[PDB]
Amino acid sequence: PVTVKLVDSQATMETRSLFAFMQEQRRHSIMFGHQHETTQGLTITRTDGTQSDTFNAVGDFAAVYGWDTLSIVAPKAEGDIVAQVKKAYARGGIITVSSHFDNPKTDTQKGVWPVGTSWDQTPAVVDSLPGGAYNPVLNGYLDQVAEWANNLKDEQGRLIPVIFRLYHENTGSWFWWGDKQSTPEQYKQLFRYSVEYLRDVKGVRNFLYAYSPNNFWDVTEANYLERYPGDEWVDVLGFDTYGPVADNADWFRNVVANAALVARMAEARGKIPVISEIGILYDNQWYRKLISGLKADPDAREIAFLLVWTLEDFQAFYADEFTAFNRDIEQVYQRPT
Ligand SMILES: [Zn+2]
Ligand SMILES: [Zn+2]
Ligand SMILES: [Zn+2]
Ligand SMILES: [Zn+2]
Repeated sequence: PVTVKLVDSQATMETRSLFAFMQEQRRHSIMFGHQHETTQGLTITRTDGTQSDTFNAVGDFAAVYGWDTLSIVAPKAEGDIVAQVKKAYARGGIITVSSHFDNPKTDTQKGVWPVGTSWDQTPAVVDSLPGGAYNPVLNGYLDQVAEWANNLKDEQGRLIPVIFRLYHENTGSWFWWGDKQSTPEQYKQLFRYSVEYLRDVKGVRNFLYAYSPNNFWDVTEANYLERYPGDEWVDVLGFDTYGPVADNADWFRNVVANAALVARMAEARGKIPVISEIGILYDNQWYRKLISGLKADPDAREIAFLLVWTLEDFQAFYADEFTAFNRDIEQVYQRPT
């Protein structure tokens, strides 16, 4: 038995166990995650959740399965993922979903990309908080996320835990919830309001909440804290980083530095540190550089997982003793808390 302190104090036993699992596991390995693991790939023949490019490359699925709200909120352009999530959970996999919400202020104007999508930079934070004219639009997205979460059940009728990552890459201005679109306080309010709405207004009990700004080039706790929603509102501390295919030594050092920072903060705050999104012509030493850099650092090695969004390189990463794929993780959801 271990005691866990989550954002949702009434979270299900399996959700609590998932958090406890990562707390233990994170100092013994780094789980491999992949966005659209069993629903998109260059080598798969079925998108039913039974195949993955990862499995075809190394003989096992990723341990962490990433999906986003383009599979949950209308119009669900990426299609539903309930069945694929259930298949992944049945294998003992871990599920994470990131919000990719349309712009609440302009979503009825869709036609010419990127109008009305996440990529429509029209500031929409101020007008979507309570009091704002587009608060009902944002609430409609959150209603759909909650209904989906509330009915996401396994074969015994129990809820499937999900690591829900809200308003990522918020320290850049390419999304409507970005740093040119809101003051730090307004962004914190958007995050907090959304968590509160899901947890308290809609009763979601199977979510862990993740925060994930971009990598910082000035790697300080003060910089990460500027738009941080707060320890009462975040369970998972991550970050997103995309680098160059060539001459990337500096970028890899920055990956390690940001992972070390969130790892140290996570230990101080009782959170789970992760690399929420990492990605990039080809670099056939990319994965070897990634795992070697991370595991050599005493803080960065403590991240629970890294999620990616050349075959020999990846096979070496899989063979590394510190990486963990789906069959390498056990007893994730029935740990006593
Ligand atoms: Zn241990
Ligand atoms: Zn997607
Ligand atoms: Zn992200
Ligand atoms: Zn900026």
